[PDB]
Amino acid sequence: LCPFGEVFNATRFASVYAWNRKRISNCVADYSVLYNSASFSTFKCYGVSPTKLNDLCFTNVYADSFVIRGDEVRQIAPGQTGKIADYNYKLPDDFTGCVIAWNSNNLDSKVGGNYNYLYRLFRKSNLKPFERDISTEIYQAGSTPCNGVEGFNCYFPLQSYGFQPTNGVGYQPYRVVVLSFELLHAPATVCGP
Amino acid sequence: QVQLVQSGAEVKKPGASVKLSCKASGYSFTSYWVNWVRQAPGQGLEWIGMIHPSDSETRLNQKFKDRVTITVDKSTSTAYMELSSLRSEDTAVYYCARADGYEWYFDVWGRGTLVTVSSSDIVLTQSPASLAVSPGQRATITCRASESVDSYGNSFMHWYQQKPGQPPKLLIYRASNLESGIPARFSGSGSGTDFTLTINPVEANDVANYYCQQSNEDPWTFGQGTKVEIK
Ligand SMILES: *[C@@H]1O[C@H](CO)[C@@H](O)[C@H](O)[C@H]1NC(C)=O
Repeated sequence: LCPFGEVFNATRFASVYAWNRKRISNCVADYSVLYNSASFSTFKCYGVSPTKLNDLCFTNVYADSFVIRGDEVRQIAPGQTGKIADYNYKLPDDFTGCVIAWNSNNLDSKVGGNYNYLYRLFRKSNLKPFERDISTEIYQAGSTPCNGVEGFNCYFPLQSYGFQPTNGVGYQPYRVVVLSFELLHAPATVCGP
Repeated sequence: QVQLVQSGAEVKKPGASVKLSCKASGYSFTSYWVNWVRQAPGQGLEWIGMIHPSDSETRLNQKFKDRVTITVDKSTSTAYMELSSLRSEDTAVYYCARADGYEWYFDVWGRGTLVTVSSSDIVLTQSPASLAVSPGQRATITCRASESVDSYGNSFMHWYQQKPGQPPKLLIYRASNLESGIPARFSGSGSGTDFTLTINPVEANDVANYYCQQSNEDPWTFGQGTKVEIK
């Protein structure tokens, strides 16, 4: 009953810098449908087991979704660093929830390159957990002011992946869903079977 | 040349099976989706499904889930589509068509296979049904969609042209982009749910049918078509 299909089977995904978040409530979730479903190359839960999830009830589940390089999936984890964790999507050190990813080369690559998926390459400080930065201000990497115009040491902060289907698997696009589980005073509406 | 060579026409009894084939050449078979799109008399263009030959990943129109199986043979660069329990409303032209991931407009079209059987989704609405224009005038066709076909800074609305005994031909992709090889008198605009195709100035060779098609959400859907004549 929980519309996980809306998230996992969306036609297109957000760029990692502008990651999407769906709030899930008032429904029944069969997480076993997700885990014992093939072709997830990553399904790692922290603080909970996938099969214990069917026994728990939560007030709210949050599903964050975005696309990254295959090489970057390991950054969607507590305690990791790199351009994605630092500038785009940061999981806290003490994350409770699940990280699910799968190869999306067929959906998100094309010959000549799919340039619609972006990531933040430059930022003055690290994001911290669950912060979302969608600004596109010119990044001033040197000491000369940029006047909002790209130039030497004056960078557009977002760079394209340019996914091509003949890329190596580490340079192929992966779709990622991050589940966060909230238990508040309000009665729990997201339960397993 | 880049082409999709389709199997010949078949005549089937009701309840029988039909397995079409679509052989590709000139490009990297495993780098593109192969779609099946039928032109049914009275119903029009409907997308059946698609398969990516790199790993045979499929995506079916739920209207067809229980009757169609799609398959590929990479060594022969051939896509197959088998539609079962054939009914008289299955009689149609069956095109195979190429599409990029993330885009899913159709830039290369097979000839088509006529199959004859003896004895929710985004709905696209074009107007006018027929338009008469003299050469040198600016012709305008309209396409309206059930919901928005915009997504992530793009409008996934595309325009095609069809002439007799000839598959559709891509003219515009993502609302306003002239497909390479198409003359500059073809023009596209719009956003959200309302889109316009413009031919200016019309030529005697622009007499054809024109269809819009959205690829914002599953399944892909076509409009019912607009005819442009000359007067
Ligand atoms: C996505 O669609 C596939 C195929 O239709 C299905 O097997 C899967 O359960 C769906 N994912 C969901 C519902 O999370």
